[PDB]
Amino acid sequence: ERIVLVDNKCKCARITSRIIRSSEDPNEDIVERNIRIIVPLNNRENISDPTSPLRTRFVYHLSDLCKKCDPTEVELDNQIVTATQSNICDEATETCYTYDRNKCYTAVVPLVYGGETKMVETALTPDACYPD
Amino acid sequence: NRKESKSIKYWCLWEGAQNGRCPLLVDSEGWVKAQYEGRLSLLEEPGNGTFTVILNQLTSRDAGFYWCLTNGDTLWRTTVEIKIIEGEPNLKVPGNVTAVLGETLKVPCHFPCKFSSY
Amino acid sequence: CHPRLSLHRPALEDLLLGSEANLTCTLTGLRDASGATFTWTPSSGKSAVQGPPERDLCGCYSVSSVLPGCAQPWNHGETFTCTAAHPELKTPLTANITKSGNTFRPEVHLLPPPSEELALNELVTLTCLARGFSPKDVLVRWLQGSQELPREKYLTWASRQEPSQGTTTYAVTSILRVAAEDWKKGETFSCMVGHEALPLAFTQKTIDRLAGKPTHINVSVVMAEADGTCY
Amino acid sequence: CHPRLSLHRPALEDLLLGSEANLTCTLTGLRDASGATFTWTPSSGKSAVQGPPERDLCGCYSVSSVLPGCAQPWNHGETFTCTAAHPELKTPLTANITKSGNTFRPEVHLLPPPSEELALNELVTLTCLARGFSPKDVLVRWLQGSQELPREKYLTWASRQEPSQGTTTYAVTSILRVAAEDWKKGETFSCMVGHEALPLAFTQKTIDRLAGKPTHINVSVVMAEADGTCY
Ligand SMILES: *[C@@H]1O[C@H](CO)[C@@H](O[C@@H]2O[C@H](CO)[C@@H](O[C@@H]3O[C@H](CO)[C@@H](O)[C@H](O)[C@@H]3O)[C@H](O)[C@H]2NC(C)=O)[C@H](O)[C@H]1NC(C)=O
Ligand SMILES: *[C@@H]1O[C@H](CO)[C@@H](O[C@@H]2O[C@H](CO)[C@@H](O[C@@H]3O[C@H](CO)[C@@H](O)[C@H](O)[C@@H]3O)[C@H](O)[C@H]2NC(C)=O)[C@H](O)[C@H]1NC(C)=O
Ligand SMILES: *[C@@H]1O[C@H](CO)[C@@H](O[C@@H]2O[C@H](CO)[C@@H](O)[C@H](O)[C@H]2NC(C)=O)[C@H](O)[C@H]1NC(C)=O
Ligand SMILES: *[C@@H]1O[C@H](CO)[C@@H](O[C@@H]2O[C@H](CO)[C@@H](O)[C@H](O)[C@H]2NC(C)=O)[C@H](O)[C@H]1NC(C)=O
Ligand SMILES: *[C@@H]1O[C@H](CO)[C@@H](O)[C@H](O)[C@H]1NC(C)=O
Repeated sequence: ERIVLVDNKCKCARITSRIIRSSEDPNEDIVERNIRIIVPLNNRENISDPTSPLRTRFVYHLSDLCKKCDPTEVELDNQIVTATQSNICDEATETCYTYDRNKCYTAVVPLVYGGETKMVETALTPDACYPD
Repeated sequence: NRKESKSIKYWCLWEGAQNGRCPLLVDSEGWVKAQYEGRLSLLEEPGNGTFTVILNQLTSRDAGFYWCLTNGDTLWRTTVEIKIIEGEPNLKVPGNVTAVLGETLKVPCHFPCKFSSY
Repeated sequence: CHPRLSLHRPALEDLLLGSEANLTCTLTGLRDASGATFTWTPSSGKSAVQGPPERDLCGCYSVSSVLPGCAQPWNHGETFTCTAAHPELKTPLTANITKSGNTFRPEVHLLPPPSEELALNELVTLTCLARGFSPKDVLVRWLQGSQELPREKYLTWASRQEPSQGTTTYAVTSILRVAAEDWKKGETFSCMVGHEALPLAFTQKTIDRLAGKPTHINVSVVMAEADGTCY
Repeated sequence: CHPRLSLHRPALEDLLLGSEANLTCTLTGLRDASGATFTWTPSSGKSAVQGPPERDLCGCYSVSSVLPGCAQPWNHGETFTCTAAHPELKTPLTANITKSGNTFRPEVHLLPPPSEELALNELVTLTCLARGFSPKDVLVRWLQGSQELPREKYLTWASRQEPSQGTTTYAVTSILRVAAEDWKKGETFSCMVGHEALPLAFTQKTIDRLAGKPTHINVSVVMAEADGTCY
């Protein structure tokens, strides 16, 4: 409960870890791992409204949450080299289950104003879409 | 901060003897601390979130903590530590050359094959 | 008692971390290696400096000459075709070199310490394993935190070809022995493997005690009818 | 070329599995061809057999002297001095040997596969490791269930020495890739190491699935009318 491994917001999963070092048997101790999942009961399968029924199957692959797909910097001798960090980082494409408080989500709807139709744009999460 | 890009920039060195003090080494309005004549320059590239300052001709005296100031409304002060390690410079020029009174000049400057793309 | 001429590639250490890809053209088995000349098919920094005739098996002469140049054209795919103008024969022999093709890229894994070493409480072993790569050259280093460990603290084996599931691929291994106190305290260790088929020429894996196989697992599933936002 | 006489020690691969440990005192470097024959110091019940010669650089000679008398007096503690004599400089050369002491035992570890390989439904890889033994002679086999696998389905490296303080010790690895259907069935696999200092000459180690499976699993389902999460 003390060190955070992943906090992923496209699927709303969080994984922490801790060593519970006790006193009796002072040679063995345990390693605990906590996983928290929040399940949205009223979202759609694609995040655009009219598409599909509400999602009923949620699938978490812990080898995909845990991965790191970005370069990093290492100093080997007297140098700065750029390295990768994983064996599986080829192609976003991952389907998102929840929203994310810091991102707009907009849609497009046609309506009528006497003559022509229009291309009205519509906010799906109204707190995040003010133009500022 | 990007919303105060029309400011003045400073570069001070931590003295740290009595209580702590920043003597100003260089500024944006064109004033150099006279002991640093020839080996200090503050530049404005890349702009838009950052700026650079270049300190060369290093001796082992320059190992210290350095601070950066601006006259903006909000004051981020960031600390950089310069260490000194063993090695030799990648570029190569001779010792400080002379010239004749009234005749041509040429000065080389090597660079290794890591700096061929640049 | 017999001439035979070969061409050796550049190394991996000086061409990945640096770029100074010197070449070397040298045969051994001559008769009268005192005055001789060498050919290289392009030349820019033409000071291909000579050297001393280091003897070899059963004491015959050996030439010595280095060709400079760095790692932009060898990366672009050029060719070099050194051959000899010997003082000992009448019609020369040809050899050339190019960048290698049909390359696979490796797979890196780090393996945690075994269980029975953690009870004895003296020193533990890490094992770095790199697999499936077609050219036979590789680099393996080690890091503690962000500090490179010096080379005398770890043992690394050679590169050998694995059993053939169709095409010829290779393997390598390495180990490092550290203290059980600072593995239990929480220091982190890395094994960095560099091979030329990889896109950024390097790849890294990091391992510590907290990010490993657990003994306890707690799972919480919270059903949220309120909103679908994930704060 | 240059003359030299050396000798060998009997191989471990049939000293622990048979009793045909042929010694060898072979000399190399002879102006003429074979005209030499030998004499051994003990009276072990047979005399040596000599073979037909072989070729070397520019015309150098070499024959062999095999002493087949191995009813195991070697680990009993004998010394086995060799003596050759050739039409060359009239000094009949000498050679020693001893089966040494100062031994140590190896410690054998068999490692489980990494997680990325398990989640991909292909070949999974296993790792054997032995370290800490005093003479650099060892054997490594493999087993699936009880049948010994043939020696051309696994790769094993050489035996090199590891950096430490004073007391010289050595190490050796080996790998073996099996199919993920074989792993997830529940079949076991074993590494097996032969060494001279072992009391019963061998050691096994066995791995399968269920190795580091966790002991505790908690599952709590928090239904709505109760949600209270924190940032
Ligand atoms: C989930 O639903 C959304 C909403 O339809 C899908 O996104 C959009 O799908 C349309 C399909 O007609 C794509 O059409 C494009 O519209 C743009 C207008 O900006 C136009 O320039 C293009 O030429 C084309 O007509 C559009 O690419 C696509 N993406 C957007 C608007 O960003 C989405 O594909 C659905 N997801 C899944 C997994 O089905
Ligand atoms: C294995 O072979 C080596 C040589 O190949 C033998 O070691 C050598 O043994 C001789 C005599 O045992 C040593 O000679 C000594 O010379 C000194 C003079 O300083 C003299 O005072 C001694 O009494 C002795 O004669 C020699 O030092 C030694 N080491 C070498 C040559 O490096 C060894 O005996 C052989 N093993 C067995 C079991 O015989
Ligand atoms: C480089 O060499 C020159 C040569 O002297 C130094 O530049 C100035 O030289 C004049 C005449 O010799 C002196 O009066 C000045 O005092 C020198 N300048 C300074 C700052 O001392 C110069 O010092 C040398 N460069 C370095 C880094 O010492
Ligand atoms: C390099 O030298 C070799 C000599 O061994 C030349 O041999 C030819 O190599 C090509 C491959 O590029 C083959 O297709 C030919 O069949 C080889 N010839 C023979 C007779 O085996 C080769 O010509 C030289 N390289 C170049 C680029 O000319
Ligand atoms: C400055 O950086 C921001 C960051 O995205 C960018 O939006 C902006 O266009 C940049 N300004 C200039 C002048 O390049």
